[PDB]
Amino acid sequence: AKMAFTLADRVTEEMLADKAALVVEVVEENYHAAPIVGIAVVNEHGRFFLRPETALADPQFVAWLGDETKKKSMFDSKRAAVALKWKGIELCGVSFDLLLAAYLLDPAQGVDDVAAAAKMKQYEAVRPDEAVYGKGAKRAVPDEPVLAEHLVRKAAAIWALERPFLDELRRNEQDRLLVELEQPLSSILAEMEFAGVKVDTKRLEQMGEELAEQLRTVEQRIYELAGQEFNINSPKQLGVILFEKLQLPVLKKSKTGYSTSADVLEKLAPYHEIVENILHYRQLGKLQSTYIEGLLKVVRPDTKKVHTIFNQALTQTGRLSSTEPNLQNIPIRLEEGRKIRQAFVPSESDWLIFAADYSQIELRVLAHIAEDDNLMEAFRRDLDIHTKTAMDIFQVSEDEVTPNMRRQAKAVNFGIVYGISDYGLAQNLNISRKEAAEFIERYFESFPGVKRYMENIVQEAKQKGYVTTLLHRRRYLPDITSRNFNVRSFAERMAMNTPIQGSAADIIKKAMIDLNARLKEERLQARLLLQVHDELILEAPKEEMERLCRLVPEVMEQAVTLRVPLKVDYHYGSTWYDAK
DNA sequence: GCCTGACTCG
DNA sequence: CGAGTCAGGC
Ligand SMILES: OC[C@H]1O[C@@](CO)(O[C@H]2O[C@H](CO)[C@@H](O)[C@H](O)[C@H]2O)[C@@H](O)[C@@H]1O
Repeated sequence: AKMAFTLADRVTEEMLADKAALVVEVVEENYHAAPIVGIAVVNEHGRFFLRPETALADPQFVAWLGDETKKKSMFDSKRAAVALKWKGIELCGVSFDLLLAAYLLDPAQGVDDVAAAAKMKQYEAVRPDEAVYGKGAKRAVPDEPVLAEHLVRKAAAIWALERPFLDELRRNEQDRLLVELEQPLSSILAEMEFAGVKVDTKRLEQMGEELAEQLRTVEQRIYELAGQEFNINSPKQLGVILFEKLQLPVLKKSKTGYSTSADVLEKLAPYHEIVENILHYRQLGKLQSTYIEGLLKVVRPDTKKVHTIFNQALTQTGRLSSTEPNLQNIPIRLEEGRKIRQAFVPSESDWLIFAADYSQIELRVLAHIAEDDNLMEAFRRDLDIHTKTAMDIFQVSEDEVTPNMRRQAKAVNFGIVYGISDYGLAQNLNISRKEAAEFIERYFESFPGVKRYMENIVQEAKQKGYVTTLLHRRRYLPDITSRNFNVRSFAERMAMNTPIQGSAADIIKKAMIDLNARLKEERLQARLLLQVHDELILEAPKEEMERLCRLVPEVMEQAVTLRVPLKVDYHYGSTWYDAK
């Protein structure tokens, strides 16, 4: 059954109402330098479909888009705006992003189109996108008539659904979160994505040749030791060589076969020389295949930059995600791997790279919400939390605490943050469940408030059906009452874990809002590039480094006021590698 | 076209 | 506990 709409051949003064539901269709998954297949407006005067060539040539339309005084309602506006920036066009005045409104209501729904968002309010008038454009190889843009109806139907939805969603967000006390946090942050992400991060490709290609060389050296050693050749990247194949051919012990079996995960390979090391080499191989293979090669083919030959997409509405906790490529997971922990970060340089000559990161933010978040006295005091004095923890559970003095002790006390801390599993803590520290429990038991004695919180958060999450972060983000946990022990336990952990991970998310996001404003006031050329959950990265002129040092941490540290101080450590340098 | 297994970062 | 990317197997 048709929907009435005008397939325009020219822009009109009634298409430019000061409030409209706007659709700008980008079908490309990666919207950087990707085409715009159609436009559609819906407002008090009617519904119109515009062809991009027509719309995006006209001053009145292009002016309306950019006009902040004209209000747009959209679904996934960041997509559009970033896409428009690649054509030299500002998209402003967007005052309601439906995708964001759905994500806040229930992160679990996996809302990723207008239909998905729509179904949530018993609106079935619009088809899903996967339905219209197909999937994979046969994926295609249909003929104008089919397309035009669809775009209008989404616009129609967005128009119809705005008020209803905003009503709910209100009821939840999430109206401010959407309007004053998630929506603005979206603008900033759009600037960060479009800005991109400059890559020194020749550096990487050099590293490529080096890594390649060592691989052939290492791999060849394996065939020598293995007594034959085989595909080392094949789990099944390797398993045959190790567990059958060389007769090593089977310490763990994966669901489909044998586990060759590093943790296992470590224990097998003493038995045969080959195990150590496979480990060396994997890290060398990983750096090469993913971080050197995978990185190279996602650089635009024009800008010589990498432009990631930050998925803002995907995570269950309120965190961000990074894709094509994921810049949130570039190796740091191991030095050989870390040097890859050398290929990440400033955009403009005589500029530097700046990094600002929170110190133990998740644990600071815990002290506040949990109201543990021993935790707050520790942080108020700015102690090393892992040593302190270590001191309390072993009943020792700093002098007594040894590196192994700190490593363990740390595990408990990350465990305590990640929900509490003896299985997990034992698996992690390589010990018996009965042990991990004695640790956890002694922990709760050291921090009775942190215990009390874990109890209450599970009980509230049961009584309410969800848990809320510091800003009023939400995660529904229906398996909290499940009769299955395992299923119930996972939700239990999430119950405890989510207000931490999400509140840490909330703060960094708030920081960014404040950070942008400040950068604007000071008229600094310093710009945000990346965010990695607990840290931000900028690039500014060498001349600005001294003011940033005073500004960036303060704004981060002042984002919110907790019962403990926030602590921001910073670093700058020529390359990303040198920001540390 | 998906799933798996291993490994990368917070 | 969150995420994402590659190879191989199917
Ligand atoms: O543009 C990000 C936005 O798009 C969604 C779909 O609504 O995800 C699509 O695009 C992502 C980035 O290109 C892909 O990772 C994903 O596969 C694709 O569905 C949302 O998830 C996201 O908020």
